[PDB]
Amino acid sequence: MDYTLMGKLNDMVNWGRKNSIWPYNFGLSCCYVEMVASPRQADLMVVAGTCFTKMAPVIQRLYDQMLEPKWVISMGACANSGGMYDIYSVVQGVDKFIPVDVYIPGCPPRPEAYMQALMLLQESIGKERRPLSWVVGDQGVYRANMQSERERKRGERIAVTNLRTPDEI
Amino acid sequence: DFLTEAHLDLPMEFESIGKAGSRLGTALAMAVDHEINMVSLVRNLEEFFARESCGWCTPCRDGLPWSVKILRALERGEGQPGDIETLEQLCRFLGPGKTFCAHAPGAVEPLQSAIKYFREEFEAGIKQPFSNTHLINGIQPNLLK
Ligand code: SF4
Ligand code: SF4
Repeated sequence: MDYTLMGKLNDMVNWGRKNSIWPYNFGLSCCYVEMVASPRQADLMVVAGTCFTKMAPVIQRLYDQMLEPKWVISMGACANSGGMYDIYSVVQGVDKFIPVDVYIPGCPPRPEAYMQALMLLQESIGKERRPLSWVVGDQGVYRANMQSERERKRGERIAVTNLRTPDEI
Repeated sequence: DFLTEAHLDLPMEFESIGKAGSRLGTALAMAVDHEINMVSLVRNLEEFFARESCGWCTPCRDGLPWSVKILRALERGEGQPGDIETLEQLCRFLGPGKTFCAHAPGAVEPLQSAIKYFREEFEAGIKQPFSNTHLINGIQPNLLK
């Protein structure tokens, strides 16, 4: 598959990063209290809430405090795009200033949506290429251009015919 | 307007027939026997009046056919509650001044008088519960009180 910028141990390192992920959950707004370590020790940042302009610098600072490798999950419509708050005091999306690895729609998403985010990120790390050491090899990261989750799940979603009528619990 | 047996002693003048809730008109009276159902007679009258509308103004053109359809339902025994009140509102709102010419007040004069005097036939027409909505499967209806 395509990537954007001796082999078994690379897979072992990817596996070690995959099943050992320490998140730093950012509070921000209602997405956090739905979905419920120092930033130096954490390697995944979960941004769950509105990026207010007064505390976008706080988000960027605590992102820069984290160390390589670092991944970002953006939970909810606010962190994805600004959501319903396209207003003067809101930054329209986390990805305006820090790079995002997984996006989770919802307002708020379910906790199981966060768990699915963790799986998606887990194979995202599992088939990525990162340098072994600072002196040996190519010092560049290679994220995998994965097939989109809506392209993969297209056939089963379109094949849906009938749903339960909304007059019941 | 229809008049009863008690009005038969009225002199055929404009003022006396006007004071009784009718008008002298052409002074060519028509007698109705007991074998004639008033709902069928008024249905015939309104069918004539609705198809002889000139189509210019809304209340005659579009409310006389509504009275025709209500009277057809009452004649077939398929009347529903609110039909007599709809007829009375049609009679009130097609009176002198509401329509462009005098065709529609003359149309609603017999319906007025037939409901006023022989109301029991009109209420005998009502046999079905009121409904103009069918059920939509996934939508619970707003059950009005
Ligand atoms: S996406 Fe919705 S639930 Fe989440 S922080 Fe924004 S307003 Fe709150
Ligand atoms: S009331 Fe007179 S003007 Fe109005 S549509 Fe009827 S016939 Fe025509």
